[PDB]
Amino acid sequence: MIIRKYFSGIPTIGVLALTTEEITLLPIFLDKDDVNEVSEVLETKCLQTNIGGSSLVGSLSVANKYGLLLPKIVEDEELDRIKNFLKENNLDLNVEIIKSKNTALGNLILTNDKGALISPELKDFKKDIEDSLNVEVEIGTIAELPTVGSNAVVTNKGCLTHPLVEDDELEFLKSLFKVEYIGKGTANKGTTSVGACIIANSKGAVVGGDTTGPELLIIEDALGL
Repeated sequence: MIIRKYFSGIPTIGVLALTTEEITLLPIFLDKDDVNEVSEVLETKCLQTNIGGSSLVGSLSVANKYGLLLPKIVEDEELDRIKNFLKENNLDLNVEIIKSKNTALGNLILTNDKGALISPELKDFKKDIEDSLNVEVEIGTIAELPTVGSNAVVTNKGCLTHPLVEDDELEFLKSLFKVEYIGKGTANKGTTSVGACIIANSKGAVVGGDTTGPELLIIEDALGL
């Protein structure tokens, strides 16, 4: 259920990609073998696209079963490409441009299909985020850091956080995301921003290639994989 990958040599999987239970967004530079390997382990429909001209799809965007959030820099051709892919797959999402000055939506938001956590920097966008993602949204941090999407991985089944999350915050996250599995750890040989290193859903995960055996064990347990 879990594979280790580099994307054209880059171990920071979560900056470059995002997934839901149904779709995965990937950088255009990946070859077809890498795309097929990701599609098989996550059991998703994969779209290769830029966002804002960029391959940093996981840092710039967020999605769940209900909604897809894009930054204000998304380009018309990119929006067209994404909506065409959704239409082709009969996927009806709330596609929403979050017009924040900070365009790193994927770094600032952490969501599954049951709850979402957002950086306090995005407080004035809370209603837009709630209406698109169609889940309970709360404002907060992870291990004192406002880049909650960079510092945790969440799926419908489990959640992995930054290693310095305290038990009271772990209980809050477990409740917010309505998951039965949760844990804390590193990826890519000690990186604490585990959301930058891993994409996952309830069916599988892609973890950055430098992730060690002990780390993989903790990731498996935290995500229920």
